[PDB]
Amino acid sequence: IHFEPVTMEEDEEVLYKVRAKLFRFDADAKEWKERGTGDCKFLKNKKTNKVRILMRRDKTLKICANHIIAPEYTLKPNVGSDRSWVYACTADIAEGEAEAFTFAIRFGSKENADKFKEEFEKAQEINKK
Amino acid sequence: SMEGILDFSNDLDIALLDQVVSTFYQGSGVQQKQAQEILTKFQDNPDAWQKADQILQFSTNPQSKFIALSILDKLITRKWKLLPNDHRIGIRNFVVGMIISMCQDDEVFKTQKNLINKSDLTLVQILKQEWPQNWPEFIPELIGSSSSSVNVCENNMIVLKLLSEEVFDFSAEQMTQAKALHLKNSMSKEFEQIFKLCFQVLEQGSSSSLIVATLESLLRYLHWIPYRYIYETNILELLSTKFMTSPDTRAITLKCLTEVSNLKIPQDNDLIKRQTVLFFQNTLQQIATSVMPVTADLKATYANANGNDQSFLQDLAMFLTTYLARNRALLESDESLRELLLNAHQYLIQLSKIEERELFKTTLDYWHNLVADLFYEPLKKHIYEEICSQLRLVIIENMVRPEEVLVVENDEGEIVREFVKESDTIQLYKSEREVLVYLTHLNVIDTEEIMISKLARQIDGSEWSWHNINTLSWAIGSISGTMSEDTEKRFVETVIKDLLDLCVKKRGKDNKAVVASDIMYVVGQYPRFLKAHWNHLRTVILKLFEFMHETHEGVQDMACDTFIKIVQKCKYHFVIQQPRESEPFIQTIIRDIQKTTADLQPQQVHTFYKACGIIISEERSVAERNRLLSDLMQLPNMAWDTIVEQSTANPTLLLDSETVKIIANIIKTNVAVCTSMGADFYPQLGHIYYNMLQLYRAVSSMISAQVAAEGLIATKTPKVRGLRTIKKEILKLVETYISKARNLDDVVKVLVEPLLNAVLEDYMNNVPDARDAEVLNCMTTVVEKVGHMIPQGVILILQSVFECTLDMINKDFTEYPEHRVEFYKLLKVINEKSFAAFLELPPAAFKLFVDAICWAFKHNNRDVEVNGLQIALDLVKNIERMGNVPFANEFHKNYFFIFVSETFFVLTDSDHKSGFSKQALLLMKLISLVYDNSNQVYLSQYLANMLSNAFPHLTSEQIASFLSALTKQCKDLVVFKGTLRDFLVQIKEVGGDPTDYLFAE
Amino acid sequence: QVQFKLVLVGDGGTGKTTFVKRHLTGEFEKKYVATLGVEVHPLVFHTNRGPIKFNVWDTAGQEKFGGLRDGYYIQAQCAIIMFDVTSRVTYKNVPNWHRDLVRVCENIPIVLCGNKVDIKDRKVKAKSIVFHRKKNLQYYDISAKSNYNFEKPFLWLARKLIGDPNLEFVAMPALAPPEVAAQYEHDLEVAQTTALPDEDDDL
Ligand SMILES: Nc1nc2c(ncn2[C@@H]2O[C@H](COP(=O)(O)OP(=O)(O)NP(=O)(O)O)[C@@H](O)[C@H]2O)c(=O)[nH]1
Ligand SMILES: *[C@H](CC(=O)OC(C)C)n1cnc(-c2cc(OC)cc(C(F)(F)F)c2)n1
Ligand SMILES: [Cl-]
Ligand SMILES: [Mg+2]
Repeated sequence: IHFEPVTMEEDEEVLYKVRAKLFRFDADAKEWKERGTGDCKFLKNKKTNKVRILMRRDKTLKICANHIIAPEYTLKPNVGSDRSWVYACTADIAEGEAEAFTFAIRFGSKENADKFKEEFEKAQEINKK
Repeated sequence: SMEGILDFSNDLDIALLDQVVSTFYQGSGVQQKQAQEILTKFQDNPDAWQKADQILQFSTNPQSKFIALSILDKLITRKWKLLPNDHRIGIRNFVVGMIISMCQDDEVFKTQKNLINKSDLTLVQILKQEWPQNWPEFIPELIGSSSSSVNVCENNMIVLKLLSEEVFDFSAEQMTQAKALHLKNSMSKEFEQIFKLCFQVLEQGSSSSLIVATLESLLRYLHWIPYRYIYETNILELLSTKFMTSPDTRAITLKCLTEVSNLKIPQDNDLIKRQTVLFFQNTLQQIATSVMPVTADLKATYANANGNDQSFLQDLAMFLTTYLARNRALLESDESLRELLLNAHQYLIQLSKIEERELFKTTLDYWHNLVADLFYEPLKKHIYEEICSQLRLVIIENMVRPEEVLVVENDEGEIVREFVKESDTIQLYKSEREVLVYLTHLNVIDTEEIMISKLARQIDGSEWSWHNINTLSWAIGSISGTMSEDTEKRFVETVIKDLLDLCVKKRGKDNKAVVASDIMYVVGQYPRFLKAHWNHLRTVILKLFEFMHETHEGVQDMACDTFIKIVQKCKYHFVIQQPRESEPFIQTIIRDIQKTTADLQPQQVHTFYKACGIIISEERSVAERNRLLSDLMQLPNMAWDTIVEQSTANPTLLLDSETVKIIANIIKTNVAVCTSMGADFYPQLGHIYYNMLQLYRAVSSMISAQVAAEGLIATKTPKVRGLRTIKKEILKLVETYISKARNLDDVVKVLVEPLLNAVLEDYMNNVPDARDAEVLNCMTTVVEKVGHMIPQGVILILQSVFECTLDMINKDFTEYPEHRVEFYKLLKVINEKSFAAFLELPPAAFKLFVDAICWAFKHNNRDVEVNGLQIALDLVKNIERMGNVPFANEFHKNYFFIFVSETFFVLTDSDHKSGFSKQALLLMKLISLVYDNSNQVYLSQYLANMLSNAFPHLTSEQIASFLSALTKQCKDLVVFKGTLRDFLVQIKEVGGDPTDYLFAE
Repeated sequence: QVQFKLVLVGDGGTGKTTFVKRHLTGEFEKKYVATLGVEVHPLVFHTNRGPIKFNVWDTAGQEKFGGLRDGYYIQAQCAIIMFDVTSRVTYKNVPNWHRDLVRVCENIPIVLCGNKVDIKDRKVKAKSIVFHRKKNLQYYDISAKSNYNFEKPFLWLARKLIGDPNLEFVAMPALAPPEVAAQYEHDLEVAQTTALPDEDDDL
């Protein structure tokens, strides 16, 4: 007899993942301030094919970066590091309102930094099309 | 708007105050913030206390009345003495009336417990000032009013609770010794009446709220009251039966019995013994019948976290462990108590299964207390054999990850290398190992049976899992040393065979990494086994070498740590020639070193070389050891010889990022080998020393040049950071060898002279941001080891580093934290080992030395503050040694009274309390110098005048009495410190009793 | 959205403000600016039971900046007591802060935190930290600088306040970012020539 028994990321592909620490430059105070440490992901939207950066903090999983990898963004080195990149971002919605930031992102090694730069530019060509 | 409250010229608008308070608490944003700064200033007004009376009877906001009582609290604490008796009697009257008022309004008494507790506390502040000298009837009146109202009775229990705390629990560093003893003697004199009241409501009280408050005050009394009030009355029967049945009284009742349970009982009294057994027998009974039986699953109850179950289980664990650690012997001899003894321990077994780190630590501490006693105490372990057998299961199943195990599972279910070091579980693992080692010694057969059986259910798969195989492997490794060599042999053999079978059966790099880490840890823990079977040792090492090529960085890193871990214990088996071998194994290792370490990271390569050094140092034939050392260093020496040809050719190559990195790793390799070889490293050091110091100079030029051409930011660039790394590794290498050198003659005759010429001037002539604090750390080690042999060398060190480093750190307590710390470590050792160097300083520089010692006094940083006070103490000793000579006389004329005043400043400024003990020691030393040679009259004159201007609110008599007591006690440090703490208490208030300084008289 | 008042007390210099800021912005403030009276900061976490909001009352630990002192504890629904494992005196004062706290808040969940476990030379040994046992406080070794266990205090408080021991932190939803030149090239140049801090860290 029949006995009866008792994140908004699902539509995106992960193009690239890497551990990193994200900084944002405070112009007034004139210094870098950490914003989060965790996995930095490149997410391509399957509907629009637009690629973005999404980075969450370890443990709390709060978003510390969420913005399109604009084709006009440019990665520059920081004077005191060979495993970091700095660039300006005009619309990041990690904390809500689309603010503008000068970001810096540092990685475990120069290799991971250079690879990040390669994937960052690949994503910029995708967003171009 | 909200500031009209601050203007005291006009009257206070209580309706406005009530709204400012409401905005601060119930508000938000700037409105809340502004109301905060306003309420703070209103409270800080020296006259705000005058508005307390009206607020307490015309306010509707309980918070306003709370802040009012806080304002009165400040006054009662600091200025009650200067208060005319007009206000003192009045403030008492409306605080008392306010209390009576609230106890009559059943609504207020119920809803505003915060304001009643605060009021009660403010009353206790008055009692500290006026009772019993100016209020001898407070207690008999409090007891009389108890019968008038149940609310009055309950609240009086709160007052007496806060009173007992302020007098016995928190009086040490808040009153003078005299006042504390006065209040303790007062309560002790009238406690008989307090207890009779407390006991009467406990026997005839139905109001739970009253019963609880009475039990709350009882908990405080148990901290100090005579034992007779505990055992000669019926109260233990009440606590252990009546009050354990009602949940609202169970928590506080259990805490009360915990206090009782910790008391040391006069072992000669049989009535207390029988009474100590009784309240424990009753308590366990009430728990088994009213809360849960001994078979209950406390693990599940705690996880569900219903009501106060978590807090109750914590209190039960505290009660059982406290009582049993003290009185379990009372239960071990009598057969009628055996079931009670084991039932209590069974509850602890169930408590030990709870998933709660801190609670487990609490039970684990008790288990340690027990198994250690069963290890040494005759005829006891057979009693607990069933308890211990269960406990072996508990510990084995809850083994935490030891530090050697470097793999962990993440949120994706993948085995990765650990990001951080779990520092807060290292101690837990060592506690678990200690207990499990004892348990294994108490029955080695039972422990092998459990572990082998668990290992079987891992093979067949019925219980396979990463967590289950980990805890088992960790437990197996942890009990190393408890079995006989023959038992261990077959036990380890069986463990390896089964862990290897798992490595085969389990596929996928995740499963492979788990087992790899488990076998490496087990093997590293049983060196005695590896020693006894060369075939086994050799196979392990060669498999570790294989793992050094594994792509999983976790396996790779642990293989190197395990290698060196095994070498530290089996080093001897690597230098001898084993049968069936052509050469010592160290020969084979060195030979293939390039292949073996090809895939390793520099840090890991250096660990490998360090392990090799450990082995080489076992060869006590100088010729063979030096030959092995030369073979080991072949690769770094070839790269070193090549690079010195190029650094000589064109120093432009050092701009090459890769050349810099190669140099640093060569030196890091020499550092690693020197760390493990010590004095035996001297040959390899002589091979590179002179050229290494030349490289140090050339690197210094590039750093200086880069800064001038690019600015101070150059110090942050990778290029300069890499060049500075070279310099720091060279100093580290020289510092490592000197600290371990046996032949101090060659150090002085060969190394010191070139070293100082290479590092001192460079340090002195660099800009601050380019000076390496490692120079100071290195010079400290030089002076520590050969300082007594180079008087002119110590002097040269001072001239180069003293003044230029002091100017870096004497502008605040922040910048250059490393130089700050190393600077005073260097002065510390110089003052001890070569104080003569300070006598050569011109009077101006010696004045900077004194200014620098006192500068360290004022640091909050303990690394600096401690060394500053020690230098002062040792500098005084050094002067006293000199006897009565001009320098000593001049020192006392110029600097004695500086140290006195500077020491007194940090003692009394309330911002350097961490160094109180050493401050007092130094002050006692300074004073005692004068009372041995008048010179004593002037010292009192100076001190009296100093304290008068520094603490103008003290009377002349207070200062006079304090100095009279302080100068008599400059040979009794315990009493000397008690007098200072009395002084620190009196400077926080007005009108302190000067007779308090006769306490020790 | 639920709200809870959290008071944060402890000796001066133990890292309370640094700990709060880390959770607020992710930064690590290296400088010591003594807090004055108290600073209230709203702090939200996302859990499988919905978002939870803490109103963090970051009080001053130094005596001369106490402000209202125990007046800040009124109506607090939970608390954190902070000390510094490199400063024995800060652990010696834990009983004093607890005393003043429970005199106002008789029954609230409290976490005891030993901060700065990242520093090598630790002075308050793990075996010595036992005050939380008789007082039913939860204890955690933490490090605001290394983030060691930095989320545990709020996770435990959230579980006690909501009454769900299985409550977990969950990833907040990530909305789609939007698509889109004078004083930027100027701001970029400054940020390029300002070195990043802690270049020796593993990240
Ligand atoms: N190494 C290390 N330093 C820390 C850590 N947490 C805080 N600090 C440092 O401790 C110092 C004091 O920080 P702070 O938050 O202001 O302490 P506070 O408790 O708020 N002081 P106050 O009570 O007076 O406001 C800061 O310099 C900070 O960098 C830590 O986890 N590790
Ligand atoms: C299982 C672990 C493993 O191979 O994982 C890697 C990463 C693929 N496994 C198989 N064999 C061993 C083993 C064998 C030894 O011979 C005596 C010695 C060890 C050692 F690690 F203890 F040295 C390991 N492990
Ligand atoms: Cl010699
Ligand atoms: Mg602060």
